[PDB]
Parts: sequence; C-alpha cells; structure tokens
Amino acid sequence: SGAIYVGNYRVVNRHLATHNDWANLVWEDSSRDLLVSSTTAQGCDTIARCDCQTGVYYCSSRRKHYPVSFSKPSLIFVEASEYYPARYQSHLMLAVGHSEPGDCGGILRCQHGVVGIVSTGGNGLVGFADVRDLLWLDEE
Ligand SMILES: COc1ccccc1CC(=O)N1C[C@]2(C(N)=O)CC[C@H]1C2
Ligand SMILES: [Zn+2]
Repeated sequence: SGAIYVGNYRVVNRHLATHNDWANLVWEDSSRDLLVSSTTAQGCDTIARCDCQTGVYYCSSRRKHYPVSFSKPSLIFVEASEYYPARYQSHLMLAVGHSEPGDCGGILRCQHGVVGIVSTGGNGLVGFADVRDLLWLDEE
C-alpha cells in the first residue's frame, strides 16, 4: 500500500483505490495502474520534473529504502495478477530490486522529488508507474 500526497491530490495504484477514492475521482488510467482522487488537506510531497534514471524506493516487505537504477518509462508486458490479466502496461519503469504484491504504492524518488510508485515486480524485479509527465498534479 501507499500513496503520493501532492497539493490537494492523492495518487494511488488504481487496483488499490478505495470507495472514497472512486467517489472523489479526479483521473484514472487502467493502462498505467494509476488513480488520482481529491483531498481536503494539502499534501507535502513534490513531484520530480526530470529525466533521472537513478533513485531510491521504499520496500514495505523489507521495511527498507533501496537505491536503484531504472529504465525509462515504456510499454511493457506484465503477467496476470488477480487485479489485471496478462497485458501491456504503459509508462512503466523497471529496476532490479525486491518486491512482493503488497509493496505496491511505495514511493520511488530522486534528488528532484517523487518519480513514481511501485506497481509490478517478481523474481528480483520491481516496476514503477511514472508520474513525472502528469504536469497538472502541480496546479489547481
Ligand atoms: C508488486 O508486484 C509484484 C511483486 C512480486 C510478484 C508479482 C508482482 C506483480 C503483481 O502481482 N501485480 C502487477 C500488477 C499490475 N500493475 O498489473 C499490480 C499488482 C499485480 C498486477
Ligand atoms: Zn530527478
């Protein structure tokens, strides 16, 4: 589990969104595994606006933050999961790192701010849903 709290937005994995998230929906995209809902309180996270390919992510299944090198956002085939069938997920970045299904929502960050959240993994890989192209998260 986990979310990004920027301005009056909450960014979560679409497959972990709550009823309150759907009832206060701003934007969702199943191909990216992302959903954004509105919040009453202002958040403290800042979004990175950069081309970094190195950063640090939080792994709840180890209670640890790990440094990682990650690929550029791309269209990748992801195996079946109970939340989605085997399909192509867009704006996904891969890295070598430990991940388990419940690690979804952990933040990946660089020196500029939040880059994305854990969305996929298995066998020593971890995948992150990028959010750096969502410029509207910085306004309204
Ligand atoms: C955290 O992902 C891990 C980790 C270890 C093993 C397997 C996975 C992958 C996994 O179960 N999923 C990838 C999902 C997707 N984004 O389509 C999101 C949750 C389902 C579907
Ligand atoms: Zn950066």
